[PDB]
Amino acid sequence: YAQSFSKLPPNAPNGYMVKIVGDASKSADQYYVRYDAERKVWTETLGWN
Amino acid sequence: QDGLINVRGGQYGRELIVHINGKDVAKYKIPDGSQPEHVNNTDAQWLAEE
Amino acid sequence: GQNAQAKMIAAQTAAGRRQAMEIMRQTNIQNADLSLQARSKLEEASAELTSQNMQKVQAIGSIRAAIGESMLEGSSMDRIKRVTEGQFIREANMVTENYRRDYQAIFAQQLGGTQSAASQIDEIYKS
Repeated sequence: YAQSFSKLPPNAPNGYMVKIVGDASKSADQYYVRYDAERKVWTETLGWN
Repeated sequence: QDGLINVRGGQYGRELIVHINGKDVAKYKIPDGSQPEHVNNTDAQWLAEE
Repeated sequence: GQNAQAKMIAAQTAAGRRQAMEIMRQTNIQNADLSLQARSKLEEASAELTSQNMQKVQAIGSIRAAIGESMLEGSSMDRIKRVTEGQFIREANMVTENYRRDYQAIFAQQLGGTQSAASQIDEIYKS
């Protein structure tokens, strides 16, 4: 759970998953992004469970 | 289940503490910085390994 | 007073040694600040490149929407989107390269500072 989008580390394990939850009280900024080792890019993807 | 510890860099004279499950598992004191050998001590990867 | 002369000179060894140690402390600390600045620059580059990505989502989306209702399709209709996607790729390549130049400048500055500290320590030692 990382508050802001920029809080994500520049590099991470390939399968890592992080949720933004920007506001923590509104559903406007809730989405998940997973890292991509080979491309070195955080890709928005479907959430866990 | 898991977490990460992003290391932006190292600054001389500071202390690094990692608190997990109520325990200060990791404690490192970067030297003052007078010796050139402290370059490894302040290096991001060397500090992450330590 | 030979002892007085020895004490005075011993103070010079103390002056030069602590002066040299401080030269390394100041040079080593400045380098860390430059490294942190480079990291912050990388973060800023990432943020602006993400903004470029988000604009791309809407841009290529509109190209697909209009080229999708046109009723023409073909090779020219795909060349329209291909050229557009390329512009975004090149623009991001420039953000990723402006960062490389800045990091190179920081690298050169750090080497210059280290060499200056080295020369100053040689001067101190030479007495």
